[PDB]
Amino acid sequence: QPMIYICGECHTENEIKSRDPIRCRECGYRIMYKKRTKRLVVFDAR
Amino acid sequence: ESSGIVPQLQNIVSTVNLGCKLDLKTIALRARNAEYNPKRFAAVIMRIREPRTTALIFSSGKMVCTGAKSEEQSRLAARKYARVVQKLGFPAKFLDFKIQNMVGSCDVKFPIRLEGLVLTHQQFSSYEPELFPGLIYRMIKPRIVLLIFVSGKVVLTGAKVRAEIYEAFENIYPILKG
Amino acid sequence: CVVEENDPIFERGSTTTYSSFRKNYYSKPWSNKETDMFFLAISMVGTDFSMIGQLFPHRARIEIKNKFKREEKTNGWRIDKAFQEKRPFDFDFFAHLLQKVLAEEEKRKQK
Amino acid sequence: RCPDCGSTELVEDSHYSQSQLVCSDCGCVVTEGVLTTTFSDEGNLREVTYSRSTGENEQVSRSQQRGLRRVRDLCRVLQLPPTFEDTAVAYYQQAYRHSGIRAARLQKKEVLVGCCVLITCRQHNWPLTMGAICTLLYADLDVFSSTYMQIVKLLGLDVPSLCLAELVKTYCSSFKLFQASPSVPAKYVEDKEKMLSRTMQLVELANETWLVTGRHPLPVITAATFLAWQSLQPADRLSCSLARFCKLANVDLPYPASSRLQELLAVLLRMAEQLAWLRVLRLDKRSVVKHIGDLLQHRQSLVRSAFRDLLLPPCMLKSPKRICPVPPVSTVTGDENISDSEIEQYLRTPQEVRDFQRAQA
Amino acid sequence: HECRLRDMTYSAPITVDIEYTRGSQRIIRNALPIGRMPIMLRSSNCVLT
Amino acid sequence: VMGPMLDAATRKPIWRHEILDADGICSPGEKVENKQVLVNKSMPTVTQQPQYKDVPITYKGATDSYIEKVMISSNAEDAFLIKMLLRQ
Amino acid sequence: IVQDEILAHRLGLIPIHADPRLFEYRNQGDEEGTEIDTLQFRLQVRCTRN
Ligand SMILES: [Zn+2]
Ligand SMILES: [Zn+2]
Repeated sequence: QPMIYICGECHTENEIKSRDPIRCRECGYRIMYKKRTKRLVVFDAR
Repeated sequence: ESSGIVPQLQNIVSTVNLGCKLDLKTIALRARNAEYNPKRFAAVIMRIREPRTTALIFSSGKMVCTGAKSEEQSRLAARKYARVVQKLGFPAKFLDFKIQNMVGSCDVKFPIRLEGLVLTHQQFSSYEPELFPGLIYRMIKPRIVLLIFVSGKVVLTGAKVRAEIYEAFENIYPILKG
Repeated sequence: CVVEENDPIFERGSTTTYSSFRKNYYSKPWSNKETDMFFLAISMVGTDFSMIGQLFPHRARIEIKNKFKREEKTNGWRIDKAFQEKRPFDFDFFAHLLQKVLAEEEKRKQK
Repeated sequence: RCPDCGSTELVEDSHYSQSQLVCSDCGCVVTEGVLTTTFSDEGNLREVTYSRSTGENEQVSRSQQRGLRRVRDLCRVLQLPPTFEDTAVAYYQQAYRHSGIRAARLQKKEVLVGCCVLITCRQHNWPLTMGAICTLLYADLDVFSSTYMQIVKLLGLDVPSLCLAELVKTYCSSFKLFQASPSVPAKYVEDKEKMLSRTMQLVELANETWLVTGRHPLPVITAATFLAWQSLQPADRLSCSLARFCKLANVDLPYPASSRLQELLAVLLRMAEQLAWLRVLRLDKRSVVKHIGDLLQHRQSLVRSAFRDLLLPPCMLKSPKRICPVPPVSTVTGDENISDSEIEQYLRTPQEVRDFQRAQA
Repeated sequence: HECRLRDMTYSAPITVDIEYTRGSQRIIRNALPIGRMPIMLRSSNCVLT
Repeated sequence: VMGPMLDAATRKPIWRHEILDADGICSPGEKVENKQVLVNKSMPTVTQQPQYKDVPITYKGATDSYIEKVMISSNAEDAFLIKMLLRQ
Repeated sequence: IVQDEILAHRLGLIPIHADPRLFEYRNQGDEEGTEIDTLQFRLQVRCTRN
């Protein structure tokens, strides 16, 4: 299963598997965020 | 589906006991090709006209014949050494002769990825290019330690009979080919 | 106190260093006449390296052993012929030949 | 199981800050209430380690303690994390369990410290050169390698291979061509990221072209970074030499680095011949440095074609017509011996005996 | 900010040049780390200034 | 980090592991209720086969919270630090 | 960057020009909504460089 993440400075979609050194291509920044979910979320305007 | 290549034995090592005490001083004094230095080493080095042979004779009768190319050649060399010791004036005998180790060499005639080989057989191999250029493999069905080079040459050691080295090479050939 | 007896060395970079594995041996090669007289000494004595090193002051016993092993591994017929031929041990003429070899190497260094 | 209905549907459901293992079928409370500590209770419980509570650290000799302290000192000097320190001390204790290493030489145990540190460093994919290990360990490479082989054969621990890229990055960080220092002018100063990427591409090319296999990796790394530094500005660095670069960078020049550089330049010349415009230009080992970057753009097909038209030592590529000549089998054994003439010619004559006695008197 | 995110310390490597005598031969070192000093934000050596 | 324990009856994650993603880490944008796990962490008990026991990071809260971001960093000790930013 | 709850609150504060007399109150529950008592407004904006 392709797990995708986002770099802290490049903001590029990088695919890495489990037990890998957290890194991003064309850079060396070590902050990797997770993309927002695709599931439907219901919010109340109250 | 044989490999088609046969190794060549370059050394045969065998220990043999004479069964009697020896006087290394007189042995070295009454011989021309005798090499012995008690302060340096306690064995007399005997060399003969066999194709290649070195005997490390000791005072307890134990002597190790090395450098031979076959078991029969090693036995002939050991018997010649025993005859020389007898002619030197000692009751030497030829008892307890058994092949202790044999070193052989072979070539596969194609390059081998040492990193791939160690990654595939780490539990049976060791690769440290910073120390020795050859990969050291230790197999059990062969009962043999092997030095494998990138050029395709493999040196095998730690066997007792030529059949062991032969089956060792036959088993390791497909692994290196694959 | 050290009165400017030594000079500071700008070595041992704090970053990293590598290995050498080869320190001291650094042997010196032989020559044709030296090989001939070495074979003569072999025929005169045998394989005992102690006497050979004693009679060879300018060459090390370890180098002599290495040369003998190389000859045994490469030129076996020469060793067989050397063992076949025999010569009684000579001391005065051997010292004269040693002096001749010293003169020859001096001339080589001059060249 | 449930004491009432016998069902095994026991679920731990906390009901308003009340941990309770309750059956999911009938709701029968099996167990309820858990005994925790409180903060003042937690503060007044003192932290005592297993090293003291279990009973160890007392059946240890002064030699083992000195070895452990040396391991810790070297780990702190190298600035390795406490996890590395713990792994190193654990491996040192495991090696000390054996008697052969226990009753060994002082140099033997020093090299044992070094090899345990090296194994701990390798187990986490961390690059550390054995040369610096020996330099900081007060030992020689020969005995170091001998004891390393002995201990690895005695133990049989996993020995991960030294990754090339990590060592490349570690050695590139050593060079001072990143910040303009008083000695090095601004012309020699080059970009860090681009030069590191170029060196990584060059060392990957060397690894794929059978240049690092069998040979020391560090000379190849030095040759690759030198070629990268020259290619980033071929104009001002056409006259600079390997020794000059090593002197400028304050780095000990490896001996085979020159040979690795020559072989890599030959490979680059082959790649240029494979390319069209370069093969028309007819470059050489001195003018291909400006097009090395272009060689690395599509090096895949170039190396493929180069292998189509194996890298082996120069001593083997000299037209080996008779590979491993078959020796004549000579199994002539006679009956049991030959004669006594050889025995007599081996025996020393009285004249030679007296001459030897006079010489060695 | 990266230090805050990664739960590490924002410090600089303390280096020194020293000279000693190993075997009565003076050996000098131009740069050797000895510690790490936590750098205050917006200081002279801070990256924010 | 273990993946979401899917229920074989409905082929969907259980109510506790509902907010977890494919990698076992809760994804941003969803709502977190009381007694729900955020990271399905499992650690070995030995320190021959390793025996992992689960120690998930449950969310203790009276009201619901929404995950804004999930940062994953790696320290020098090969340790993965995961920080989830809950908003109310 | 704006929070989801703040965005929902701002959208709720936006008036609708629909005539309320033509609609009815939604019964208790029924989140799916029916044609008589619901109105759907889609908002899809993707910002990109010019
Ligand atoms: Zn990035
Ligand atoms: Zn029940």
